Amino acid sequence: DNIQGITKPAIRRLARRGGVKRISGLIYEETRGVLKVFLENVIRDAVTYTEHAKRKTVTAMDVVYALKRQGRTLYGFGG
Amino acid sequence: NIQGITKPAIRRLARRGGVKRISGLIYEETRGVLKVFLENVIRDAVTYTEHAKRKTVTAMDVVYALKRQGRTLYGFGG
Amino acid sequence: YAIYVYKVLKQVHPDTGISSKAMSIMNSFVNDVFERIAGEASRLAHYNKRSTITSREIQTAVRLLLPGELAKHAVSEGTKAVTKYTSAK
Amino acid sequence: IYVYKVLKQVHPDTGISSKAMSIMNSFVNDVFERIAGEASRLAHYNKRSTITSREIQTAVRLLLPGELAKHAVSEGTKAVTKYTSAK
Amino acid sequence: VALREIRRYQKSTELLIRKLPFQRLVREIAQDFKTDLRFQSSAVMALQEASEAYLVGLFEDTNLCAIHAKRVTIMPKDIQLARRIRGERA
Amino acid sequence: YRPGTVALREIRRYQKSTELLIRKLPFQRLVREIAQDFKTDLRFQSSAVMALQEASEAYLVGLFEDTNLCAIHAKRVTIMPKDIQLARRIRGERA
Amino acid sequence: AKAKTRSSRAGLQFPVGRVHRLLRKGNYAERVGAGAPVYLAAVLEYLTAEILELAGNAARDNKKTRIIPRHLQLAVRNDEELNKLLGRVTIAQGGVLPNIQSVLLPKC
Amino acid sequence: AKAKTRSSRAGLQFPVGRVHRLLRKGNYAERVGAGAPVYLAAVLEYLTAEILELAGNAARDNKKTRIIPRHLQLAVRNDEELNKLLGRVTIAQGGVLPNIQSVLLPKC
DNA sequence: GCTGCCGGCGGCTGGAGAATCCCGGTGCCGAGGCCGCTCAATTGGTCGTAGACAGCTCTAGCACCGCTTAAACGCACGTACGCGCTGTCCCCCGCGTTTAAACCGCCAAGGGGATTACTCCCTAGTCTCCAGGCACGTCTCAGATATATACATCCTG
DNA sequence: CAGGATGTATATATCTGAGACGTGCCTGGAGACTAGGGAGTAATCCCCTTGGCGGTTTAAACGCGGGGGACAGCGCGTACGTGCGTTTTAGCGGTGCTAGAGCTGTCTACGACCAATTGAGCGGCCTGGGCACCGGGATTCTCCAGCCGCCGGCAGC
Repeated sequence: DNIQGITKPAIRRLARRGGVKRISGLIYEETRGVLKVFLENVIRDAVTYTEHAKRKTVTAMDVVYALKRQGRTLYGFGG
Repeated sequence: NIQGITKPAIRRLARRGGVKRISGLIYEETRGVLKVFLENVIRDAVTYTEHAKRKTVTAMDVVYALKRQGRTLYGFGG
Repeated sequence: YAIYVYKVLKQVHPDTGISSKAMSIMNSFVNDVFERIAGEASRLAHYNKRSTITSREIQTAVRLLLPGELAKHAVSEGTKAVTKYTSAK
Repeated sequence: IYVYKVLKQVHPDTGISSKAMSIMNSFVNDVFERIAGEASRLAHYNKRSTITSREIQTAVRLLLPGELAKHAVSEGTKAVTKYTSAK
Repeated sequence: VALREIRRYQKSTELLIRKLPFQRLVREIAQDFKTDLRFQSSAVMALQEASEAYLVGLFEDTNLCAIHAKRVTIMPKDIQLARRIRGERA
Repeated sequence: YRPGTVALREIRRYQKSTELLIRKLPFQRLVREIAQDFKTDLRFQSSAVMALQEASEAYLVGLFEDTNLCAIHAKRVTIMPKDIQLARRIRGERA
Repeated sequence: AKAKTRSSRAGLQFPVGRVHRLLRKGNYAERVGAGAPVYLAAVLEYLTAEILELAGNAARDNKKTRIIPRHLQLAVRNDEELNKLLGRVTIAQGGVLPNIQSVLLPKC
Repeated sequence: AKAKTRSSRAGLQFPVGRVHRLLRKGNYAERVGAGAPVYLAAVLEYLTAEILELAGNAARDNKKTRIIPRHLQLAVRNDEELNKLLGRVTIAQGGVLPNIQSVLLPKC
């Protein structure tokens, strides 16, 4: 019971950054769902990279590597 | 040669897409998109052919160009 | 890869053939998949600062690209094949 | 050092931060890979065995969109001729 | 009859644009990059069918957007919106 | 203030800033909880945590302007779930 | 002594030697192991067998004795996971899956 | 004697030798020519100079001496030709371009 | 009250253009035997990546409480949604017809591709010394606060 | 339809201090200085397949004209998301604290590399016959518009 830790004003602030004028109440869970699908998609590759490296710590290199593998490469983390 | 894309051609293409009704302004927008996609492939196609010093656009070069764009083609070699 | 695929049909569908266009299409398919797997395996072999591609790199590659059921069937047949390879020299 | 000299050669009175330079380093590394792999694939495409200026030129024309590409080709040409003029 | 045609073309596979006009358009657009160019035949049909697949995908996306817009007709604004979302025009 | 005026003020206020929107500890807890399902007894680096954080922010921001385009096309000012799944479907992740 | 192919010892119908040659002059790595070509041949064999069975099912469904790239399109697009694996790949002479939106249908 | 670096003779501020070593050890091709690393260093210098100059002008326009990733994003996203190159790339602490659809503003 | 009366109402009937099947003849062309060559399996040896053991050690999760700031709950309300009536004018849908693609055949030749003698360019081998990474070490001018004024709203008359 | 009071923003004065910018040290890798031998380079010739030409003929696009229904506009019910006040509840953090996982150096060993022989897998090239193609005609398959018995108001009393 932790996914609900993404509070409503946080989603409201994020959407206002997106630039919405009015916000419904049914999107707060669908945004969470897309969030978890994003994260498990990233961390499955992140964990399997470490497993191939046969270590027990996940560094920024593995996560940025997997993010670039999906075609969402991110700068600023020693790529 | 742009007008060679006749109105029944886009009509049957849209029917294959799954549309029910068609207005009167999709026609030239579609032709422009068609032309843009064509040039986007002819550019790297002629680039590939010029790189190899040849004068004939082989199917291999165009399937390579489609793969570079991100849309692979099956049937013409590989 | 024509003859191997024809033996594949004859070991799956003894009474079904294949057209030439399908032959070329699936030949391009196998070439594309081979290139993808080999590229990922070479990338990993350089990525972990090694110089020899082994079965472990290929295993990680297949576990990495093919999603879901194909992953474990592929790894299972890979292990069984390499085991029968090494057991019978 | 090289990015710092590049900054000094254009903006001698403008500094940079720490993370904003790691961004530049990652960008340069990414573009290096994106061009080197492309040039290698062109070299292997014609069953070749050497990588020369022609394959990299074609990769540059392929990657850089338009005006940046034509700017790059001229500077690369003059840069390679000053090398060939005096080894 | 429109739904009849919808049933009709959705089962077939052959191309839906005349070969010679498409070849003429390809040569007309390719003469600008280089003059005195020769085109291999199979490349022409490859490009044609790739363009057909791209265009039919665009049509299906636009139709989906239009039916989302509680309308039965498709208009250019729907196509521009679909292109914007797919990340091609901008 | 008239309704929506505070919304405009917040829109202009927050699009200029660049800092994160989700508290670090809940996101770290979520990442750790998700990581248990693949392999327990792991160890995480904070760098990876903020990398995941900013990637999530970027994707959600992406999805929100796509939802905004869907909403404006829908002759509406509000945002509805049909728009969010429409944006997800057109891009093709959920295809 | 009498020679025999590597595939016969490996119980495979894919060319171990050809895959090894492709890896060797493939520029991928300086050196390669011995089980890597066998693993690659095995996974290629499994994928080809599954795809050819999926095509054959449809071919016998349409009362035909040979596979047509149209049947390949049906087999690929009718399996959601295989569609995910082959989403961006376009098939020559493949057409499109039949589909009609509900509202477009009449009232009854 | 009298050792001279290749960068000086090439009129560049880039380690051409380092790029040559990277090409040699990167498993891109069996053999590597001579002018390819020089061309690569030259194009890299051009693109990084343009990027850094745009970032510096953005920082000066924001009345600030140093350079931060926010100015980097403002400079990158404001050039469409640059935007297409960096369309699929996100930058740490970059923010977004401030924009509002014309509809949601009041009547006057 | 109760007669007609009237328009719909759906329920049914049957004629209407459309889609499907199999017979029957006719081809076009995947599947199979043959030759030999070309590359792949076998021996035999080397020497160098890669695995182990053995250390060092930097570092990430625990806990702990003081503060506080944002999150949750409630609450008028007015604005934005959703639905219904409506007035068209703008696509659909046959018809004559006017037209252009497709087959069909015969050529010339500029371009693609396989061979060949060779040459000269990057790799292979060492020595050397100088550019670049690391450990500091600062003094900055880079930030950060807290202050003071203009401004664009929503009310009033 | 023009002014006033307002919560907002804007500017600006010290603090104020972690870390870009030198400043050295030290080290390992890139340039300087030797062939070689094999990858590419013209030069050649030999196919070949492609742009081009010119009769039929034949299915397809097009402008016209009639028609009917999808859509944008306007009005009204209405209900829920928003601006705002009051808790209160969790995050920041700052302090140590602990052993675990990460890193690197050494010694050894065995497996991929490569060279020389020898044999068969298969790519090619005909070749006979086998499964799709097409035609017509009979067989169904839906789609539509009118006839009709029934029903619920509708002027009268």
